[PDB]
Amino acid sequence: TPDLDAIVIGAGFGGIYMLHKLRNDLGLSVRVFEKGGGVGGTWYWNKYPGAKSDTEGFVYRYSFDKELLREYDWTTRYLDQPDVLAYLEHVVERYDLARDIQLNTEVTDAIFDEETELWRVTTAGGETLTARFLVTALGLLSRSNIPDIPGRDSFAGRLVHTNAWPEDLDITGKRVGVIGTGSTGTQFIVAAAKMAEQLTVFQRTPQYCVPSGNGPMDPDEVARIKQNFDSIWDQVRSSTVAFGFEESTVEAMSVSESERQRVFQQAWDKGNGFRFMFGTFCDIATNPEANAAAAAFIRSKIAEIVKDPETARKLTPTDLYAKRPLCNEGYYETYNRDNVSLVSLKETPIEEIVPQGVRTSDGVVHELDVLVFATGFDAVDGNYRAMNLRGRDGRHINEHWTEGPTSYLGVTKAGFPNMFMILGPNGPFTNLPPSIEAQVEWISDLIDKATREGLTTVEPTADAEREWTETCAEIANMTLFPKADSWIFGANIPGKRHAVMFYLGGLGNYRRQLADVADGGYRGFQLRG
Ligand SMILES: Cc1cc2nc3c(=O)[nH]c(=O)nc-3n(C[C@H](O)[C@H](O)[C@H](O)COP(=O)(O)OP(=O)(O)OC[C@H]3O[C@@H](n4cnc5c(N)ncnc54)[C@H](O)[C@@H]3O)c2cc1C
Ligand SMILES: Nc1ncnc2c1ncn2[C@@H]1O[C@H](COP(=O)(O)OP(=O)(O)OC[C@H]2OC[C@H](O)[C@@H]2O)[C@@H](O)[C@H]1OP(=O)(O)O
Repeated sequence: TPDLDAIVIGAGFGGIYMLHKLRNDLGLSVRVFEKGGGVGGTWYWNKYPGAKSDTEGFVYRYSFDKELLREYDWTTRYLDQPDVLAYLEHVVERYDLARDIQLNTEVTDAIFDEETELWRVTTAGGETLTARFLVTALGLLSRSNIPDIPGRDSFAGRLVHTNAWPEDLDITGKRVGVIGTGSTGTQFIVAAAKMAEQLTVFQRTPQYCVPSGNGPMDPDEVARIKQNFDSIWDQVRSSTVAFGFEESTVEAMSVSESERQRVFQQAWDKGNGFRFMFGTFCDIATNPEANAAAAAFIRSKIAEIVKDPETARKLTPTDLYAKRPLCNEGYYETYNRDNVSLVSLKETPIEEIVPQGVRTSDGVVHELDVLVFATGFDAVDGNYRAMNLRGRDGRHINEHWTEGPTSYLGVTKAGFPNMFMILGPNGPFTNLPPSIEAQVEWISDLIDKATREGLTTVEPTADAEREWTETCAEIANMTLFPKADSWIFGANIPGKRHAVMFYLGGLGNYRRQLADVADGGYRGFQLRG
């Protein structure tokens, strides 16, 4: 007999909903462990100025509770961090979840016992307990990556990663530097430039940013959207990227040059990064000719916006438009401010961090009070590999992942019976809340089957998992995404394996795969009583 039916790790969107399903809906005994001092995941940790959703707020929320969709108000087109956090706190209150979420608790070990067919979890505080089922909602974008830049530990001021931003830090009137220009670093830059006495941006790789279109919502428009949420969510769950817009079915090069310009400009004016990539034409990320056209449009905007042509040049990417789409309010415009400087680390790399700042290879010591690492995450697999997570035969998860992280269907793992993953390796690449929902709901159904039928283990086969790897690789190779150097394929961290880590088929196809597996008697699973 285990201590609990189930243990959930993580109290982000994922673990919150998992706890609700397993405790409230199924009536199991459940505990969540979260290493943070508060619930919210991303939206707890990322307290930096400018932190916000790039999913439009209307669909950056749960959908499973229709009354909550009716009731809950948003007032800005995108949601700032404190607003997403307050939403998640409200959900935890609504479903009486806080009583079974244990904060400040890092799980350091999770070990399957093949004799009792139970999981044993160990906390950093030195406690252990057992459960029948283990759900890891560890986050795809949660394990901070802080590069080992020479001299980093000598810096005498406030040195922080964005995912560890301290609530008390006020950068107003300070000399601030930021390393990194992905989604985090760019939205930070926009906010920080308005506060800092001087902002220095250390940019290794410029990205193709488009407008977000953010601003206030008309409350009459929020009421209309609420009235139409059924249809809105149907469209979301059937789409590829789940961002709440209709995805184009038109090949970019099938129209005239003027029509292509007009479509790109309409999207630019409407805002949203995924809208630019997938709402314009159907083949931006698959057809190099189409991709070139999209990239050219954005470069031409950069050239129009940025007044200093050297600064414009340094901001202008020349690689494939196939990193995760970025958007912001007034990003390129920020570089027209007198108090913002841009350092191209291609041209003048960092030589050394020093007590007073950062020294680049031109010998210039950039003096800083605050140095901000917007350097991203050990994405997807980082918190799995960090854990002492062992399955059958006492084998660590790392022994299974020597050519990249793997799963069956994004949510289970061969050799790890009764372990379910929320946004594990090789799952969907979308607006994440509705993918989380698909996964939580699927996992809930399988766990309930186990309960009703008296199953002691559920596990995927090694063949099924290999087949899923091949499926993901095949889909990924039909796209330009593998040729974009970013965190999505592991390439961002030195020594990390370059490998497919997402199913790139989209949410609608992903939901069908899950459904087809379940309706076919859990094709690929060994179910034992
Ligand atoms: C700044 C930022 C903005 C983003 N904006 C968007 C957006 O607009 N749209 C979108 O679709 N996605 C966005 N994302 C991705 C975002 O993480 C997801 O949308 C969603 O918040 C993921 O929820 P989750 O529960 O899967 O993971 P997370 O919110 O990452 O939560 C996982 C939690 O697990 C905890 N944890 C991990 N390991 C352990 C352990 N061993 N023991 C105990 N606790 C542990 C972590 O502390 C963390 O709190 C963004 C990410 C960032 C960083
Ligand atoms: N050693 C070193 N030196 C200099 N610069 C470095 C270094 N390591 C990383 N970086 C840069 O930091 C940035 C990290 O971006 P990203 O991984 O997208 O992380 P984000 O947090 O912005 O976004 C991740 C996701 O969170 C939410 C949403 O899905 C986002 O995509 C990027 O500009 C990197 O440049 P590089 O040269 O490109 O590697």
